[PDB]
Amino acid sequence: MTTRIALDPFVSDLEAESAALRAAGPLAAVELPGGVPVWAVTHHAEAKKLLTDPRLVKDINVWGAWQRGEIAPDWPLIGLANPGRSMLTVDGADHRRMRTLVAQALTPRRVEQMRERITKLTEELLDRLTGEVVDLKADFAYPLPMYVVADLMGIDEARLPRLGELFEKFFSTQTPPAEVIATLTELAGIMAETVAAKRAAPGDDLTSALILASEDGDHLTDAEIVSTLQLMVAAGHETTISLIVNAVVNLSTHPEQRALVLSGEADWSSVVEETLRYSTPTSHVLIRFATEDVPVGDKVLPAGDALIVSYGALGRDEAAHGPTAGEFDITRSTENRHISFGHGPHVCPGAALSRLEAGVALPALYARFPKLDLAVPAAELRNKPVVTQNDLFELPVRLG
Ligand code: HEM
Ligand SMILES: C[C@]12CC[C@H]3[C@@H](CCC4=CC(=O)CC[C@@]43C)[C@@H]1CC[C@@H]2O
Repeated sequence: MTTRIALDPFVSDLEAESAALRAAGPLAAVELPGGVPVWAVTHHAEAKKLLTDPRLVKDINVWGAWQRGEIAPDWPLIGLANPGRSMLTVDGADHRRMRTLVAQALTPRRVEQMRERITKLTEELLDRLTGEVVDLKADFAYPLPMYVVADLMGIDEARLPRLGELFEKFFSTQTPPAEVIATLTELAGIMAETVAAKRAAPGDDLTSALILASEDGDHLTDAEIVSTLQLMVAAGHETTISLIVNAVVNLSTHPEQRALVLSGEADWSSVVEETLRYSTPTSHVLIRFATEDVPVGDKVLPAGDALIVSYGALGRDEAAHGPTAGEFDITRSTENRHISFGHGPHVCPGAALSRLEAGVALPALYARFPKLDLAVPAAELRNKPVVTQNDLFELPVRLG
């Protein structure tokens, strides 16, 4: 068998865990919180190969352990491992069917149309900051992407506080099993009430457009629209928030590079792209399954086994980025673009939106508060117990 790395449910030392995963790769055996063994791809080149390999599918019917009844229905990760049917959980024909309209709404041109609104919201959130020291996550980095995605999907703003409480339970490794299914049921309920509303009273949002497209069949069922809405709201906020948080942390801990960006010697896109490579919001993505045995390095991923993609660990792969891969350097040149938005047919359709949001938020923040810095030592920052995401509990900032 294998060396098997149990991922820390409390995310106490992500840097060490990522390094261990690289050391064990390209195909590392891991244990997910809750005791579930899977494989992880932890090197850049091998991940790109597996992300485009037709033997590595989203279809959970390929999962041996699932078919054998080994996966608890109240596993806290069950909402990531077995979400409702959407573009996320299919390949090929059905993937094109389920992705096309959403992806079309998020092209660079269509995102550029959102710039004014995103900019106005960014500036309003900066206007509302109160006190010398703020939790910049709760007061800025969290609300901007949640308001953007909620508006895109037709979600009533009045529901956002409750959605925030449900996502906290969805993501936490520490949510009691007895609360797991109820959280999933209530989240699905909010998305279903949103679909019902936009069917009755269609607007200019993407949910309204999905419904109006699927009227004369061949497009998405209501159940698929509900799952798609949950996928969009979750994917669109969780990650973008951590991108903005991690960019501020990285500039605060690398003040010589912050000085380059504030003086115009480096551009804000370089900060966003290096944050995505060095410190991706998404440490791991669940989940793919092998239809056949697949060689990965000197190991075999057996048919019916599962694969997570360890974007966090592979972002610092020295084979891809050279001997400085383990450092934050907005000036780097790499022969290999990061793959923190994925690769192959499932590559993130929201990448342009996330880049616009961070690309507006970060210069706006530092234009308002040029002297902003962490209000605590960087070593006091703490990851939330969210094994797939690189999310902090808070971002204490002295605004200046
Ligand atoms: C920094 C922010 C983001 C990061 C790091 C990120 C990362 C990713 C990654 C890595 C994938 C592919 C996972 C894989 O196949 O292994 C993905 C898929 C997805 N992302 Fe993003 N994402 C971000 C922002 C967004 C936003 C803003 C939206 C929506 C508005 C979004 C919507 C989605 C959807 C719908 C998928 C599924 C695509 C499919 O499976 O065909 N993401 N994202
Ligand atoms: C599963 C899910 C859709 C896919 C999301 C997931 C949150 C984590 C996540 C982060 C990524 O970078 C890719 C998309 C995913 C994997 C969402 C939580 C609820 C939603 O149904």
